[PDB]
Amino acid sequence: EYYSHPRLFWLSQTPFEQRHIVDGFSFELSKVVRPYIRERVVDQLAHIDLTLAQAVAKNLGIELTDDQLNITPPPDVNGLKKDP
Amino acid sequence: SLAPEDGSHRPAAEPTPPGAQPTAPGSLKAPDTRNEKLNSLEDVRKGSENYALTTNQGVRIADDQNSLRAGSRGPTLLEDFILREKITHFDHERIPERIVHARGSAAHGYFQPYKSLSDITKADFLSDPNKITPVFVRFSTVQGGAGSADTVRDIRGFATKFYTEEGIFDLVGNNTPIFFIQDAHKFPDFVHAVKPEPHWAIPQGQIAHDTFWDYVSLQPETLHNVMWAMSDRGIPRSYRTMEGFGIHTFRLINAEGKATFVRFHWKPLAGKASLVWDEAQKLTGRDPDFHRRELWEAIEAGDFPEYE
Amino acid sequence: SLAPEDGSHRPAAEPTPPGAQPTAPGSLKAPDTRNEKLNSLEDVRKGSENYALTTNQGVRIADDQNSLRAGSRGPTLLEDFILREKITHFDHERIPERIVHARGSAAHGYFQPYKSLSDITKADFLSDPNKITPVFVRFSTVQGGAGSADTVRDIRGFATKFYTEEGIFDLVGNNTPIFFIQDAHKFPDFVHAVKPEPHWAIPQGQIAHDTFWDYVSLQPETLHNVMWAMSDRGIPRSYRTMEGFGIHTFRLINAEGKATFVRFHWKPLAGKASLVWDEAQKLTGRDPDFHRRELWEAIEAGDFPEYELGFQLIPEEDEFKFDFDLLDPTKLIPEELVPVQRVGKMVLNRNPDNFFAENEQAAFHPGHIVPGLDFTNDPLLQGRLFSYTDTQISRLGGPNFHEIPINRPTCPYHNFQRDGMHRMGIDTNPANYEPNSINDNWPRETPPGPKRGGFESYQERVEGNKVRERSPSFGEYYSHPRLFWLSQTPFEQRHIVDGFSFELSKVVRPYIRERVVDQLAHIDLTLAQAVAKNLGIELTDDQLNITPPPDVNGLKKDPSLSLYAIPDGDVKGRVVAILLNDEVRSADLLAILKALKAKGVHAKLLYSRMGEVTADDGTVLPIAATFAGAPSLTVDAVIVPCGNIADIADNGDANYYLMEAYKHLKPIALAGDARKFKATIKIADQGEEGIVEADSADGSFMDELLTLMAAHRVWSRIPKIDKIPA
Amino acid sequence: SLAPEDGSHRPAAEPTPPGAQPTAPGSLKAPDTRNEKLNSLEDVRKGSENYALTTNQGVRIADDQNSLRAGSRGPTLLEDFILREKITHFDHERIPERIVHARGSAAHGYFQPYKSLSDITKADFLSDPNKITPVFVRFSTVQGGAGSADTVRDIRGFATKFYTEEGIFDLVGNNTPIFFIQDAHKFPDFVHAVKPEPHWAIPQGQIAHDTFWDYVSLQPETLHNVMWAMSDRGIPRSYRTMEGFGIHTFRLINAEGKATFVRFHWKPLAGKASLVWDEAQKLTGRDPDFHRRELWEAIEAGDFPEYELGFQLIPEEDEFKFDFDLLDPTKLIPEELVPVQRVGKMVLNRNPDNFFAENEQAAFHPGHIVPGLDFTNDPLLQGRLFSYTDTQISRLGGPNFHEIPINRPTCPYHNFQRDGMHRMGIDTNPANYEPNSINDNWPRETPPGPKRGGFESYQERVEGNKVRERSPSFGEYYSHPRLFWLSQTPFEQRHIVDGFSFELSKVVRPYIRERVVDQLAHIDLTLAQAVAKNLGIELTDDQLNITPPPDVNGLKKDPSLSLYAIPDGDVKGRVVAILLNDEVRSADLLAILKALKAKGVHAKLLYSRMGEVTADDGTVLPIAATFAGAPSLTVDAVIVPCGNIADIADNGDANYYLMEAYKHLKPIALAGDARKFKATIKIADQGEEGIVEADSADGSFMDELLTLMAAHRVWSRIPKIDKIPA
Amino acid sequence: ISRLGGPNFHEIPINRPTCPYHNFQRDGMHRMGIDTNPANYEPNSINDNWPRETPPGPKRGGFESYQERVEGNKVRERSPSFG
Ligand code: HDD
Ligand code: HDD
Repeated sequence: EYYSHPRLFWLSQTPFEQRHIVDGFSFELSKVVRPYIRERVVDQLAHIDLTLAQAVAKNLGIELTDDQLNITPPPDVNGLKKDP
Repeated sequence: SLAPEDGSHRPAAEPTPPGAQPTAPGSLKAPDTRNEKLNSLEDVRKGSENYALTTNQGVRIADDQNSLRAGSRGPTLLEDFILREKITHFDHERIPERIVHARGSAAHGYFQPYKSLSDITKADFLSDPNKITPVFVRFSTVQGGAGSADTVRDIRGFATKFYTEEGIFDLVGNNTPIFFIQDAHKFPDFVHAVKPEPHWAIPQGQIAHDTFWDYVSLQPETLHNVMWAMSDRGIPRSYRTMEGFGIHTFRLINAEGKATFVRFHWKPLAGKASLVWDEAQKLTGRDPDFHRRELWEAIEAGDFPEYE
Repeated sequence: SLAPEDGSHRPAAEPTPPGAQPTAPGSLKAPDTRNEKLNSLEDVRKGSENYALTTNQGVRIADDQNSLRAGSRGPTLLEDFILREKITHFDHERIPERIVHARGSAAHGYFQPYKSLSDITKADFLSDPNKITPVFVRFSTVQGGAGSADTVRDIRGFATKFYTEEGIFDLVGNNTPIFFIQDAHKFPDFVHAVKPEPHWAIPQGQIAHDTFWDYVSLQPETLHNVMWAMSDRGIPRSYRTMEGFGIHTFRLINAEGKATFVRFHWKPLAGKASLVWDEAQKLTGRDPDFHRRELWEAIEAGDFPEYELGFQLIPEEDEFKFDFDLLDPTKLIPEELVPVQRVGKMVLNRNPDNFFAENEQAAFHPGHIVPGLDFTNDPLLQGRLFSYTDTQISRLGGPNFHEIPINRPTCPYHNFQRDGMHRMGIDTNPANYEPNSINDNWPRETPPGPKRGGFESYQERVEGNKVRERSPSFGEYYSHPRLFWLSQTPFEQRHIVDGFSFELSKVVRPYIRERVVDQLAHIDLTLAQAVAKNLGIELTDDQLNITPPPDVNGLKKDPSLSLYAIPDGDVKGRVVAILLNDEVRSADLLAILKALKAKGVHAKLLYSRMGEVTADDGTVLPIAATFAGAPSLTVDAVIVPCGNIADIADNGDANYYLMEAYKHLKPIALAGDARKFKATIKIADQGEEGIVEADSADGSFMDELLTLMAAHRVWSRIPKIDKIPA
Repeated sequence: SLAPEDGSHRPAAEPTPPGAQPTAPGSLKAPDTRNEKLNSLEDVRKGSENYALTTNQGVRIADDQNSLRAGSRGPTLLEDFILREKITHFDHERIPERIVHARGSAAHGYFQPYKSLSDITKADFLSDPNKITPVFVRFSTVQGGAGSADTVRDIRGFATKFYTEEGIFDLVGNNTPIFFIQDAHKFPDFVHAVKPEPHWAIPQGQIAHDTFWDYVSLQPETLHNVMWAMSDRGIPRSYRTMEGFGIHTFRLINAEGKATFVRFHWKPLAGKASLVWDEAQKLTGRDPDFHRRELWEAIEAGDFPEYELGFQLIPEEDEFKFDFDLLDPTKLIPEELVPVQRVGKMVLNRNPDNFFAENEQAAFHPGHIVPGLDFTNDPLLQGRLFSYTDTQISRLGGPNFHEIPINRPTCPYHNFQRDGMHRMGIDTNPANYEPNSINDNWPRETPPGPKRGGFESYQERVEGNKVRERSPSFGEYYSHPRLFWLSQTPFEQRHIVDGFSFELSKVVRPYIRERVVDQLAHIDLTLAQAVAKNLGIELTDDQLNITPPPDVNGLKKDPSLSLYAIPDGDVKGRVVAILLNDEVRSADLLAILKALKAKGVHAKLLYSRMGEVTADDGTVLPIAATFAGAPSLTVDAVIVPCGNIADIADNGDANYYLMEAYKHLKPIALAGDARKFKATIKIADQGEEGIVEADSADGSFMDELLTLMAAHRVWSRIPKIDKIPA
Repeated sequence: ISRLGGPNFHEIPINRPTCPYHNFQRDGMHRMGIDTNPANYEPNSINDNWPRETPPGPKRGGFESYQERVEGNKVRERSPSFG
């Protein structure tokens, strides 16, 4: 199981810490020369959190599919939806 | 005599703020800072003042400015053993750097418990709050070589050697609470993916390249630590202002033989703090030794790194 | 299958401009490029497509995702040999880096002489203009580790391995014509002084620290190379745009036995070009791999690094004809006194396949000479000859380092030497000694002769006592630093002042700064006061009155010492940033690129995000990088076409892009409404030299921009840069 | 300084008997003997004839007799790079020797199975009777260094590297079917006890010392292999005339996934034969290289060493059916309980070219298995799997030891491992990790299956707690030593008694000797008494009442444990001394040599000086060695033809030659007047079994001698040798 | 350098001098001595140039080679006097 901890981490960050995460992914993936790799990473982010995946995608000039827009979020961690 | 008359070549042996004095070897800066491990190193410390310059065999050198030659414009002679020993030693100075965490900065210190933990572990170093355990701690990045920059976006290592009365315990942690991968058999694959790519050995100290993201995209188990590295966690302000973690579940074992599962943490008493990306990247150019410098200088100033 | 269906994971096996494809191992990028050395490496090259994954023993691996454990949540078992072999190899990947020049970037190529040099040397590789000699070349910095940054202020190394028919010749040089010290015995002292200081191992890739300047202040022989290092020579734009020198006087030996003194040169056919300090320092942060990248990408693009080998030749009878000693490696031979004679051309046209195996493991050593060359008594060269064989015993694991594929001669090699760690060759000779009868004394000694002869040293007369003494002829320290200084343009002089000033500010112990200022007062008073002033130091009356050193054999200057005095610019292979907006005027872009293409200048199309933008006429424009992602530091010029300028006009990054580029003296070109960006760099309404501007990008907008690029940087802009917060 | 005009410096490239020609590198001696591994080494074999002597960089050397000096009586100059390369290489020739089995002798050869074993194993190398697998085999002692003697009392190693189509398999065995200890954790304790003692590094090549016997007395698990070591198995006649054993139980895995337990055996087709102790000990002085020499010469002669591979196979369901644990390496599986099934033949038919390159640098490791084989939990094997990969990192200088030519697979190998010291392979794969998309994931994992599949471990059930505990089933130490004892012939028993008595007499601390005799009293009271008597020890009543251990699964003996109880004589490749006189009766020599040649038995012609003697008919006889120069220790039998016996009759060395041969139980044949020598060895006129005599050396005379040689030694003479002063 | 694993073989106990030894040499495999000198080069001012060179003299002086006269050409040649 690969997405619920990334998600718990994401949701525990402040809104500026989330912006910096989006920025880090966007900058990083801009430096990836093979565009399919950037897309496959965006696919992964859509399994973690749609808002994150969309904000990174916008910066890369990628458009989420319907499918990607419909991936169910992973479950909470033992009933936690954040830990400060 | 080459030193300045006024003695301004020598830093004072008292705590001083960053930039107030030239930095110095620790036993010269802080000679009365002691612990059992620093004292035990006294057998191998070598001084220099007032001693004659010698070969490694103890022979006093008269002229350390010239090779032996036939005529003062002549060829160098094979019998110049002084030159060949000095150049042999130089020629062999380097040893292989660490495979990972080759870039790192280290200091001596001590650990003391807040109370006896004997109800949950028989580890002698945790048995009594009056038990003082010398430590040596090395903080590090992961990917770059030993000559790489400090303020990269990367995971940091946080390794502590506890010189206990019942053996060395090394607690070899990082600054995030998980790792990228599940099973050791994949570590050379992950590490090769993050390291400089094999055709042209670029990039140094950077995860921003195709092979890293190729591996991530194919191995979703990475995504959790990749989140941490993409956050400002990946660019600490200082080794003094980041957390540490053992990452693995280990066991404590008490005198009864009862096992408790444990995960280890270090909590920075200076608080948590990170750079922003533009500042960190630019800082690898303006001062690639920023973290190493600031650790050394905090200690010199008496801003001792403290962790719980 | 993990590769995408459209094959976009695989770079095109053909010349492509930087950024156009991912980079690749050289035998995959350019399979059709060949030479004798590359062909002889074929027996060790290993592929991968269509092969099973195995152990190193050749056993196929079924599951390379997991360790062997007792239960799927159980302990790992010691019998897991596949895990332990893979982790063992990983655990022992590293070898010691080079003691000095640990940071370097290398390519394959070839060399050819323009004509036979048999009247002056019997060296076979110089005997026939049709004889092509493969080479392997490694360029390097000196101080930093293998993982240090490229665009530091430092000396550069320029080392060439010539795989000749009569042996390996290694020409192991630097990019300045002298070195810092006179006698090898002082190398560990000098190198420890420049290296990170021993208590805390700071600073990396930097000469701006106390112990370096302490050494220099106490050892004035150093000042000549220090002048070079403080000039913009210390910060080359590219390995392709710097000079190379052997530094030492060597000898050529012809078939008659006549010795001619020689110093070796490489002339960059792409010309001489350096960064400016702020640019270079910031670039170590934005792309610490910039030179390695630039070299690899030029080769992938077909912008092959080219250099002309040249010789300064002095007859034996002229040994004493100069004001300096020819054996003193802190002295240069001015080209005005002994011209460089052109010898041949070297072209670097293939990257390695594996950086570790070919680059990291290459071993160059100036004692690797061939019949037709010989040494002199230069006492720095003399000690080098010991070091380079010695250091290889630990760095490369033992005495068989010449069996590592990259180091192997392509010519025959046979002898009575045996064993040693990781011995490859399996000798069948019944004998391992000579003289022997049991193999009829083979392999046999070979007398010297005009071609294909044994090596014999030139029988130079030696006379004197066994002494540790410096020649008194070497004890002059200031006249060559003076000639260098006076040979520099006023802007190059300003950059020298600024180099010493910035470096000495980083020296914590003020007396060291004062002592270096006093040394500078012995070289040139103007230089010395301008540095003093920047340091808040006032020269004494005594310092004010030091007589300057004498000129060198009547020379008041030599313009061959300047990077820029005599223009020799070449735009081929340089790169332009093109700042896009959301509706670019397509006729601007078409004209820009057509003109860039005709001169072999590259482009990168930058915007505020990745993806694409669409032009006024509907053309889709692919974006290479963001403004922040590919900074102006990495390009030679910036061009901004018209269109929807309002899109980017209050973009902080796009504005800062033009400011950084302006500060660093780069040509900037602005078309139509992009002219609005004049306000950000404070250009007057009527403009200024070095900013190209027009209603559109013609004919003649691009000729003016390309003319600025041929001149590299806009030196006349310098007094204007202090105004701008960038 | 050259070869004799006659060509007599060069061995004929034809099979020749020992001594007929100087020995030579295998590729020169037998150039038409080939196999896939020998051929694959051609990229690294280096010739010599007609080539110029060079530096390692390929520069021709003119004068290899002198250093470069300032005047011909002057100091050596540092610029002499030829001297320093040659001396640097020499200075770094040595590598660390193997921790154990440092002394060893190796050859190339081939293996093939008699029939497909696909019903019991999917290992490719056992799948087809006409698919030949190259091998390299190294035989060795255990304790002594690489320059110790061959014919010591010790265990021998028998390691075979099989270069299969599906990977290297190394069967790393010894010449006895058990080892001294149970768990790998004790290997350093045991090895340190057997090796030279740490204060003074004595004794070399010998277990006859206090620390060894201290360990043995305190660890009765050792007694079994100690019994084999004290028997004449400890002193083989040749590596050709000993058994090999893998020792551990391993697994065979077939295509259906069925596991059969298996113990590996090698059967010597030349038969089992050992020295006697006095002979073995004196031979370590007379020729410390006797086994290395005899192997090399047998291969040069065409007497190729042949061994039959055999398996003991035990179904999984029968794991617990014996009275010993199958996973206990101190226990053997008697052949009376589990027969050896014949599997295939290995022939060694070519010597190496260079001992260091091919023998010293070979790396064998029992974890190098292939699909169709697997491990068991034998706790000695389990720790071996860690040790052999680990030790090679220092011994061979790093993790690229499989690229050293002798160690290379001849099948494909490809993976993502990179770098390491002296890396030869240049990988072109864009990817150095998997999973990867950039190279479409090549090289790829391969599912397990019937042939050509990936390796998957047999899914053995593991159930237990993490413990450092010896299995209680391993805690029995006497019953196998006893089975071994009772299975020896009376003379083999005497020689065991003599081996213990001699050994313990060298233990300085008498209590250790006492404690060892107490152990023996738990094995067999007759053994213990016979050893005690030689030590002047008297067994207590309690010792006299120790109950003998149980029979092994009802066995009171197993004759397959004795070297000699069942005749398996083979005289081909054995060697006879022929003692010449100055007027040999040529008719005798003719008949001797004809009959020896018919059975492939070699001869050495011996005299009181070197050169030639001339026989009665004019035949010029060249002399191979003097009586003293090639002692009776080095031959299997002695023949003295008639002639001028007066010439040698009172020669001390000729007489002593027969005394030493007689003492060591070798057959002796005396023709004509040679019968006068019967007096030196006290033989009655009626003659004695073991002494062949007649008026001339005819058909019948040689048949009798040949029959005696087929029985190896004359055991019946033992009572008669205590008399003679030799 | 290979036999004993690097340039610090003088630090293996049996090989150690019993008199003082100080210099500017540093690092190498298996390095035992922990130098506290601020300087690892000479000439230095930062440690007042210690440890210092020592002129030759009658006792406790620096090593200086005897100034033998050398005269000849650079040759790889055996002296006829050895023949
Ligand atoms: C006595 C010691 C010594 C001295 C006086 C010098 N060097 Fe050096 N240099 C070395 C000892 C050394 C070395 C230790 O042997 C290196 C490091 C590792 C190696 O293989 O060679 C080396 C590396 C090295 C390299 C990198 C070779 C490569 O790419 O692997 C270059 C270009 C030079 N040197 C050039 C010079 C020049 C042009 C000098 C002065 C004219 C000079 N060095 C003085
Ligand atoms: C864990 C320690 C350990 C243990 C318990 C053993 N060995 Fe071993 N053996 C080694 C550790 C080792 C080694 C240290 O790894 C050697 C020496 C250098 C090398 O390459 O391997 C070695 C060498 C070695 C050689 C020489 C191969 C050659 O010629 O290079 C043979 C034949 C054996 N062993 C056989 C055995 C047998 C039949 C054992 C038990 C039944 C055994 N060893 C137990």
